[PDB]
Amino acid sequence: HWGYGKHNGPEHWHKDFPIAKGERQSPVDIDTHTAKYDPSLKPLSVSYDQATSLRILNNGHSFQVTFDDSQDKAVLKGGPLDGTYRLLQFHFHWGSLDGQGSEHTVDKKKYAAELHLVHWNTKYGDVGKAVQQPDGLAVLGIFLKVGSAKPGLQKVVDVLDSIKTEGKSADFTNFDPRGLLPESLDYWTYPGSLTTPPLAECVTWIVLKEPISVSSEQVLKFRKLNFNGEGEPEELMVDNWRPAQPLKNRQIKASFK
Ligand SMILES: NCC(=O)N(CCc1ccc(S(N)(=O)=O)cc1)Cc1ccco1
Ligand SMILES: [Zn+2]
Repeated sequence: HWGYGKHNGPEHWHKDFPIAKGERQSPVDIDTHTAKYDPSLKPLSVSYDQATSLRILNNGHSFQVTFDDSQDKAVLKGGPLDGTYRLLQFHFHWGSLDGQGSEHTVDKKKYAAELHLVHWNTKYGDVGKAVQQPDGLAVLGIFLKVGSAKPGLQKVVDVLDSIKTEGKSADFTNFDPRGLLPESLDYWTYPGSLTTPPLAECVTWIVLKEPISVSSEQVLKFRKLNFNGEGEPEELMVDNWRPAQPLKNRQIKASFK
């Protein structure tokens, strides 16, 4: 029922998911002058060399690449995190125009899109258990700006015509998510939530400061996807982002000076 339109979009979600008005909701605006450098944070450890992608799919709110998370292959550790978090999937949020599309903002600036690499804390055994814990998930967020192409994204872009509508999926093996990462792992971190229903407050957010550049042709392909399933009125999958939510009693920490 929920979506991103006038009658079912983010301002309506609280009726079915009252935690939408909770104390640690995401995304947020990152005020760069108020985020404090935390010298106690450790460097992130992004260990993706053994990642095993499985499928790419249109779920009616984004498109997602899924990974085999039945053992410790692709893992996120360090930074603000305690323990080992396994990569489950990545997906994107994007706009109808290059100025909008990210969920997090930086000094109120919106990027054209935002990549979310979703990981779960192995101490909880499965993702369903992890989403019920305040430290169950860690999402690595990466901003996309429009400029030069990202070569490591092209394999994704070229397969989107095969998953145009909700429900569609395709084999998507041997995709290397390291090709989506910027040079720097400098980041901001804060405790938050899933940005789509059920909006569970189970996420340690790690948002990289350095955006990746993608080309206009690449993001234009994102915007040809459909929210609807095959054989329904065509509603372009654009502006599938939740706006910034109140920071409330939280501090955003920076890994860098
Ligand atoms: N298998 C369950 C599952 O994965 N869900 C979606 C997970 C989800 C992951 C990441 C983000 S995001 N955009 O914050 O990165 C938003 C939602 C549904 C759910 C959550 C809790 C219970 O059910
Ligand atoms: Zn997301």
